Amino acid sequence: MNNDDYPWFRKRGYLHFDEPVSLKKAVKYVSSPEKIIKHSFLPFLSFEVKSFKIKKDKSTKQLSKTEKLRPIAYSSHLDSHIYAFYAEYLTGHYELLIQENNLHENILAFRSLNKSNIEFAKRAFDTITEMGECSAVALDLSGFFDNLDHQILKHQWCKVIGTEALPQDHFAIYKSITRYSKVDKNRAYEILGISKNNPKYNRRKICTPVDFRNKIRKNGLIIVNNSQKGIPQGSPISALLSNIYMLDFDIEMRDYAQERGGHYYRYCDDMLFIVPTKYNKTLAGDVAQRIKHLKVELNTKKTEIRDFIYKDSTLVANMPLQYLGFIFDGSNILLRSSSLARYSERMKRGVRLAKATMDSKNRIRENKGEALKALFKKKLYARYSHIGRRNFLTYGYRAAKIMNSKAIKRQLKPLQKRLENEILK
DNA sequence: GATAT
RNA sequence: GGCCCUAAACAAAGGUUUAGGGGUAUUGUACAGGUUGUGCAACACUUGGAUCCACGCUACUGAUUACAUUACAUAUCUAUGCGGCGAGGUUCACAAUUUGUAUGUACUGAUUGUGGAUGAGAAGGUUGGAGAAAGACCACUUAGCCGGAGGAUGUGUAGAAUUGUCGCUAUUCUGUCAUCCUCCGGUUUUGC
Ligand SMILES: [K+]
Ligand SMILES: [Mg+2]
Repeated sequence: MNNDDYPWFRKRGYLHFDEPVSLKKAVKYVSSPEKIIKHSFLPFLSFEVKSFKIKKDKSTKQLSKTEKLRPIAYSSHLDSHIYAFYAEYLTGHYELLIQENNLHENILAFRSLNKSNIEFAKRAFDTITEMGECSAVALDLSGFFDNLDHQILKHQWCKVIGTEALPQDHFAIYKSITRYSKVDKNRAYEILGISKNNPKYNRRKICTPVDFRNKIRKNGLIIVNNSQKGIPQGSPISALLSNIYMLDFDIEMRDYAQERGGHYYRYCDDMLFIVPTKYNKTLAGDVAQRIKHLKVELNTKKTEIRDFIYKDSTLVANMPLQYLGFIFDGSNILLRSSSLARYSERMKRGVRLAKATMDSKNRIRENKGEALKALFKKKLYARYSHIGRRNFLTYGYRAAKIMNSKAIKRQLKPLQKRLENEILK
């Protein structure tokens, strides 16, 4: 068989409770609804992604940093092929309801639009440019994937497929994705005696089925979502279900913005309203009142309101608007400062590791009577300078080309000499 | 490998 | 202890409890069973040509049958750019001669062959194993940025820059020029 006829099939790289399968067995298995009705779903494996925000106070320069935790849960190989196949089925029915309601340009994330974040941010900044004096209201949903109510998700799933109730294979998948069960990966590796430093060594699955049934389940390692809300982040079906859940609210928010002569955009849980200035104080309370039917809440700490006025002939914002990795002040478009900061930390760690490897092999050349060598820097230039083809600078120059910004080019210009000075440091 | 959530 | 199957009990719910069983890597050969023709063929489906013939092709079923071979998500960009040349040796363990001896044996240096490892374009540490050695394997670990203003100093449409090195490409820069110092402002804007 050929993968090109079956776009849902992807081979995945992690270890789980079962082994990777071939295209022939996946295609024969997932196409039978009786197999889906009789399937034995394995638990998800789970861990937390760690993130830090550092924010010194600008009055007295005191340290403050906050740890942020994102719970992540990923499914087994055969389960991941079942979810990908049914997400492929649900996407075609979802896109027809997108085209019916003219929502094609409002809903941005997780759709195969052949567009990136640069084009979405460019479209938002061109709307403010055409609209003139206006306000941008930015809203964020609080705990989006963890707070989806299961009955609302079931009702939205029946409308997309167009039935009164879910069929049996769809209902089995809905049961597995809502009342899900998960096993903590570190506890499983501790109990089974698997090294956290090298797990794929002389094994192709985490354990035997006897070892699963005796050591995993009887030790209490399976934790079941018995609350009435939440779906796991890390399944192949979850992002589509997050788009399906929000559809009627997207229709209502497009109508609300269009009544007032404005525009509406949503990228996952990130929402942008571009409205005339007289509505900008009411808007967050109107959106907080109409989203209570979805049982999800706005994160009121993350609300940002910006205002654009003409100063001379140039449109000027009172503070710059951040949107999808870019900064816009009314005329100029810049990259986020945190993306350039992240590039700087990655570059410095790479150069420091290259110097450590240089020192390590120079000791060996001294021991065996060979002449010392300098720093090899093909890989450093491929990773961290413009000669590379798949790095941060190709993204930056691509963004400077698309958005027509000399300011992005002036941001990217000192990065060559900083890499050279870090090498000479 | 790079970007957005 | 979630999930699936079987059986029972209470009843009729997209049910609860008890008891027992289970978790399909890959590619083939046997073996076992269905549906059917007249013991031993035949088996699926999209599609084409005139029920029949043919192409594509998951080829009646087998995880619950044997045997054997082979080895974090979604969307987007792109797939450490490609190709020559370094390389003579060094090290470790055996084996065969000969180098100096004692009595073929017991030592000792060097030449000659076979096998492990290694230079090559940066994946770091440890008195930790294994090992004949290994640069390999196993075990345990590993304020910053952006915008603006003032200065001080240098400098100028073809040329410059970029990997151990060369070639073919490719990308970036070129007076709102570069490095460094000072001041002001921003950073709900960092997915292990
Ligand atoms: K080369
Ligand atoms: Mg926001």
